[PDB]
This record gives sequence, structure tokens and C-alpha cells, in this order.
Amino acid sequence: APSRNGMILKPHFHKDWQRRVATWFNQPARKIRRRKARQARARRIAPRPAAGPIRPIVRCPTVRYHTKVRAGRGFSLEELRVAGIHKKVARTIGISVDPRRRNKSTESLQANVQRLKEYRSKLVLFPRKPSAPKKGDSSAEELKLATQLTGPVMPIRN
Amino acid sequence: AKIKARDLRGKKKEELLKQLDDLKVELSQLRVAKVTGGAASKLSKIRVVRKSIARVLTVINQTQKENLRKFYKGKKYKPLDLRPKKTRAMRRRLNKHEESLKTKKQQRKERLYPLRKYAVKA
Amino acid sequence: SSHKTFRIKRFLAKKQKQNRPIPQWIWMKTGNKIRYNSKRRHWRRTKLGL
Amino acid sequence: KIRTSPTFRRPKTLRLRRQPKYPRKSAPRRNKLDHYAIIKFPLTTESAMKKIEDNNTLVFIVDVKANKHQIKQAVKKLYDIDVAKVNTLIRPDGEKKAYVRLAPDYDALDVANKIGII
Amino acid sequence: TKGTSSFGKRRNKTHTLCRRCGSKAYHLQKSTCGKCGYPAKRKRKYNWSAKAKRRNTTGTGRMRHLKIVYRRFRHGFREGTTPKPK
Amino acid sequence: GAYKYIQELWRKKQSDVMRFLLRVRCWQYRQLSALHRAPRPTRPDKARRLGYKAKQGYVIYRIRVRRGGRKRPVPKGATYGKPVHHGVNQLKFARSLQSVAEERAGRHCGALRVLNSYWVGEDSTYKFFEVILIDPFHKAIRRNPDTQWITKPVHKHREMRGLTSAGRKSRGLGKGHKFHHTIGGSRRAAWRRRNTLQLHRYR
RNA sequence: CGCGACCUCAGAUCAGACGUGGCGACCCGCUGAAUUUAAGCAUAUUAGUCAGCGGAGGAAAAGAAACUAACCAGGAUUCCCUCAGUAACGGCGAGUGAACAGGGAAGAGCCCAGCGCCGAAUCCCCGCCCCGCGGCGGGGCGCGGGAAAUGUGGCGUACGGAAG
Repeated sequence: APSRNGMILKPHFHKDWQRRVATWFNQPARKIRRRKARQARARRIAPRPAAGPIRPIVRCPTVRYHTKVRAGRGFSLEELRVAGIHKKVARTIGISVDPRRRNKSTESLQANVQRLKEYRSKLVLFPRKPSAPKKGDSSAEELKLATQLTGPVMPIRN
Repeated sequence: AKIKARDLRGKKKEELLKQLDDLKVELSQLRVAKVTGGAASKLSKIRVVRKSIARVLTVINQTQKENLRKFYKGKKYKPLDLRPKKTRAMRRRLNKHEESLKTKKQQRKERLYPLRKYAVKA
Repeated sequence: SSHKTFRIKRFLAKKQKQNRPIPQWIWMKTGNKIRYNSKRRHWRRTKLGL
Repeated sequence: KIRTSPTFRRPKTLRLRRQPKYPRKSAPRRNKLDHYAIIKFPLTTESAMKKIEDNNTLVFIVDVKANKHQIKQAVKKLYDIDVAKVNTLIRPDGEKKAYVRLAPDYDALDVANKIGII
Repeated sequence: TKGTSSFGKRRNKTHTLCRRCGSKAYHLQKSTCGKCGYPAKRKRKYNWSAKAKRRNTTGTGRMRHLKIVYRRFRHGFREGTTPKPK
Repeated sequence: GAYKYIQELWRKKQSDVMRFLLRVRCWQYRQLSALHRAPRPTRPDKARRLGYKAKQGYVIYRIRVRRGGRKRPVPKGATYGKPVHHGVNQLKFARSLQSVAEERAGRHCGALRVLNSYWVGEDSTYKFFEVILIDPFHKAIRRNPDTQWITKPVHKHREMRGLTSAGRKSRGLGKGHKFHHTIGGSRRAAWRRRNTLQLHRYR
């Protein structure tokens, strides 16, 4: 029975809600688990970026967010073709591909091509056979300055 | 007497049966002494004779199996006792070579496009 | 009854061998908890199941 | 050739016998009820020692699985003696008791010295 | 006569010893165990009795195989090899 | 190509040709037992699509499912509850009769594993489905890298858990505005998360 | 009438293998109440909940759009923060109640069938020997058997693809 002047409210506690209570004492141990599983990942991919592959410049949809720029899923196939990148050689040298991304616009298309000219110029590539150099691989000294990049590779600022 | 396994494992097949039944008789001369109720020293002995029959029958059962898996080793089928008793679910898994079987097409995708050792410049 | 099955006669046979007291030397041990056999069952007191 | 009966009964097809490519178990499981493992101990009871001196028998305690035939070899093999008959009863304790009546060419009270009961 | 006098006529049993679970609940007319259901391949167990479950689960008996699985697990179920002799 | 000619020939089931073939086979299939091994697929073409290769180790059963809706199994039609739950006659089983067919074939042959199934005829009393089964232990499947996925113990009784085609069509999953109630793994997983107090440590 | 192929079926203690049962905290498919709440009660609510049934696994399931959207567009699934006690449902009463976008954890992509080409180019099993394997595997060896044109293997799958 309601007392006086006071808010009308409908508490969602009419089910057997106590059985399905998720308590967050996992949280401080989870952040230790997620961190050790993130360092030991980065220590495996020893000169590669720790965040992993480059993501494209991508506009947010639906008019609330459409002035902002994200990291998308991966580069469109009309962004890889114009960059001279093969769609299946892309994944292997650390370039994100999705076959889904359309291109309704030229500036958002051209934004992600200049994005990839940066990457391939920034790309240090180690020979598969180390003690015999191959052509497309970068110079001896560029393998010797080679360090990981902690953080998202070419980070996206609006 | 102190009977060991080290000296039984380098003996002939027929002698261990005679060494067994010589203890079977010796054990059956003490199970009488237990019921008659005489000589307390002939009751502490009875555990020495029981555990030593367990030695003689073991060295028999041991070397009668290391002979089987010496003859049956170079055979495609071998008896279920001589097969590896790893867990039931572990036996149902694929072979070491059956997991090494990739497709002819996945030996082309992984051929042309090997996962490259690369870095970037900060 | 007198008319028994072999399985029931082996059941009773265990229950008789379990209805003897503790040996007098058992509570002279170091870890001495046992005073007497608490599981002793009598044919008027408790009727064995069945 | 015509169907002599109006019922089609299944024709007697050929069957082959088991030719194993490997034996299922590596060896035959050994005879665990030995002549030593079948007779546990002779009773040295006053009623038993009476039965040995009065009725030309021996009283053994036998493994519960034993036949009257297995005992008739068990007492023959281990004591170099012959048996007239065997009378087995399972005690309230749950163990078998063989009244091994010896044939009169041997002496029961004299062979009680051999087994070592008095 | 429904009470004390009627207890006198109790001389013929219904349940004998069941032979999967030793539990004296094998009904002789029905020929099924009230505790495990013997002729059924599947163990009779229900979730309205979480106390009757823990009386007869893996933590009850020996685990005469299931304990030497736990002991042999910690060395990756190794088979055949012996420790290097003296 | 021969298969495309059989493909559209099975889309004219109303035809004079297929009003005879589906009618004389639907006769034939009633006289054989409720659940028996077919020596081959009745449709080679349809089984092609559903992953049946005609090599050694692939098994096709031809099982029948008694037709119609599921009525509430209650004594003398009395449901001891509120006027809502009185219903017994006009109730419908959640899974399709095709998925019911697969989990009778799959139940019978526990050694085998249900790949998929397809329709081969209906009566007023019986729908007939060919259920495709694969040996997880025959070395033609077991040594093929593209069919060795079925042999893993994860795919034990796909028919029962509803991981076969007809098995999945009653779960009500898929993507978009229509399939919100099965976001997450399933209907039960959606219900679970949505009905959890995420009582954080702090608040 | 006979011998032969084949189709469709039997039978075997035939040669090899495989399923059953348990555990069941978590997980998947069904089935499925009433207490209770509405100050009565029948729809609702409790609740697709307890109980019943089947099925797994080390996680399961889901999963690479027959998607979201309406923007200057995003781009598998899963989970977390939020949207939000919001849109909406409801004797519109009691009560129920998502999703997108966004911010993160992780991030991985793919294979057939169909359509076509390559002398079925494919595959299982037995016998023989050889290094050799307590995950029966690699090589030779036989006008040895079988599977298979009622379609096996390669190329190839929507991002297009093949051939010259």
C-alpha cells in the first residue's frame, strides 16, 4: 500500500530472480586472466603489432553518430584493388579484409587507400627463409629496428 | 628365508612353478598350525609366505606378458590386454597421422599465402 | 525360515561375523577413539531388515 | 519341382565358424581354485577329531565354490589318499565343511599325523 | 481390528534384496526395484530428491576404477614405459 | 547436366508423371516396416545437396512418421489447471515431423551420426523421410579431411540436440529483427542473460 | 527346365569395428504445471519457471548476413557497459519488456552440392616383405577382391568463377 506523495515504480523481482544472480567477484581475477592471455599472445607474435591488423576509417551510421569515425571490421575489396593489395595476401601481412563493405562514396573510399599506402610503407617484412634474403622483404637494418606497436596500429582520431 | 624378485626374473620357466608349489605346501603347513593353536612363531611366518606367493605369481604373470607383446608387437591386430588402455573417449579420437591429413586445397591456400613474420614502425 | 535361498544364507552369515565385540587390545592403540562396538545388533532389539 | 507346402519357410543358409584374427584376451585366465586354494584348513574340533577316529573320515574347511568331485581330487592330490564319499555342508559362518570319508585301505587317525592335527 | 490385531497377519514379504543396488526394494510381484528399477537399463533417479541422489552417486562407493583414473590423469594417462631401473 | 533435369522434375510434384510416382511409392513404403535401411537414396539429386556422397560408409534409412498434431497425453482429457491449459486436441509439437523422423533413425543407429534428411512422399497417415547417416569410424570418412568433423564427440546425436537442418528450424534462430528471442546461443540462453541481476561488486 | 548378370531382400558364434550405462554444476533439444500476484477470479502473472524426457562437451550452443539500417551508412558469432525499465505488450489492470546505434573483451575465416572440364584421374579391405608405430602409419607388391557413371577425386562457391 503506497504511503503518500512518492514515485510510482514496478520492481522487476516477481520471478525466481535469486537463483540467477550474477555476482562480480570473478571481475578482479578475470582482468588478471584477460591480461596474462593478452601478454602471452603478444610474446608469441614477437615483432607483430599486439592489437594485430590495421582497421579502416569508417563513418558511424544512423544520424546520432554520423559525424564520428570508428575502426571498422576490415578494408573493402574496392579499397584493396585500388591500393594494389591482393585480398588473400592482405590477411597474411596484417591487413583486415571483409567481403561485405560496400562503397557508396569516393572520399570515404579514397580515405582508406591513402590509409594503406602508409601501412605498406610502414610494413617491416621478415624473410620466411631468414639466412637467404628474398625480394619483397624489407632491408636488414629495418628488421633490426623492428619493435612491436602497443596500441591500435595507425590509431583513428576524429 | 628372504625371497626377492630380482633373482626370480632371471630364472627358468618350470622352476618358478616348483618354487610356487613348495610355498603352497609351506603355507598349508601353517594354516593347520593356526587352527591347532600351537607355535606363535608359525603365525607371524604365514604373512611372509602369503606375500612371497604374490611375488612368484607376479614374476610369472609379468614375464608371460613381456613375451606376448614381444611376439604380437609386429602385428596389425593384437589382443585387447596388449592394446593401450588410455580412456574410452581418448581411444575414439583420430590417429596421429589422420590429424596430419589436410585437404589438397588447404595444401594450396597455405602454400601460396604463408602467415608472414611482419612488424610496423611506430 | 528353515527353507532358505543360498544368497540370503550368505547375507545372514556376514551379519553373524559382524555381531562380535571389539578385541581388548584395540583401545590400547595410540589413536584410541573406540570404547565398545556401537553397531552390535540383537535378534529381539533390531530385526536385521528382510 | 513345385512348393509341396503352402508356407514359405526360410531356407537353411550356410554359416561359417569363428576364425579369430587375434584372441580377445591375450592368455587363458589361470585356474584360481587350485587344490591348495580349494581346501583352506582341517577342523581340529573335538566333534571333528571324534568324526576322524569314530567314522574313518577327515573334516576340512573348503572354498564355497567347490563341488564334491573337486574335493575328491583335492584330498587325493595333496594327501596321497583315496575317498569313499564327500558330504559338504555350508556352516552358518558362510564357509563349506567337507566330511571326506576315506576308503578303508588307508587309516584316518594315522593320516591325521601326516596333515599334523591332534 | 484395523490396528494391533491386523499386524499379526504380516508374514509374507513384497520387497526382497535388489541386485544392482543391494537395496531391499525389489518388488517380487512387479519384479522391479522401487530404488533403482532393475529390469530398466537406466538407473531410477529424480530431481525432486537431491538427498536420495547424494546417497547413491560417485562419492558414495569405492570408485575402484574412477580413483585410479584421477591418479593416472596427473601423468597424462601414460601406458607401457617403466621408470629407469638401477 | 543430369542433376538439374531431376531438380526441376521434383518441383512439378503436381504433374501427371509425379502424381503417379509419389502415389505408387507411397503405396510401396506403407507395406515395408516403420524404420528400415534403404539400399540407396530414392533421390540421388536431393541427397547431393545435403552432403551425401555415394562412397562406402554413408547410410540412408527410410523411416515413416505418423501424420498430424501432438495431443496432450492426459487421462480422460482432464488437465488439472486453469482454463488456459485445458487444451489437448488442437495442440502442435514444437519440432517438425522431419526432425522427429531423424531422431528415430539416429536413436536406433547410435553407432552412426545423422548428417541430414529429405522428403520422399506423404499420405493422410504417414510422411516418409530418407534420413542420411554417416559412419564416424569407417576409414573412407575417418581419413577424409572434409568429413572427419562428424567423427569428433561434439557431434554425438545432432538429431537429438537439433543441429541437423530440420532440427534447427524449430529453435527459431537466424539473424535480424525476426530472431531477437534467440540472440546469444539459443531461446534459453537469451532468456538466461535477460533474467540475470548483474549485481556488480561496487554499484 | 537350366546356368549368368543385376535389383531388392534373408541368414550367420562370418572378418573387423562401433552404440548402450553413469556423472549431470554449467550446456542443447523437447515437454511443462500449480502455489503465488491481481487485496476475489477466469486472460494475464508466477513462467517457457519447478518436476518429467532425450543428448553432449571441456566448455556447449551460436557463427561468417535471404543482417542492420535510411546515415556522410555500417558488416559473422559470443560476452560486458549502455540503450532501458526505454519502444512495445496488458481485465492498457496487476505486471511484462526487447532491439539497433554506440563504447569495449576477443577477433578468423571458410567448405560442398549445383554449373562445367580432366581415359574414376578417386576410395576402403585383404595377402607378401620392409624400417617400424602402448594415437596401425609411410613405402614397395601382385590382369588380388570391393566401392563407384543412381557420380569418387582435383579445379571451383556468390567476395564471383572456369577456359583460351
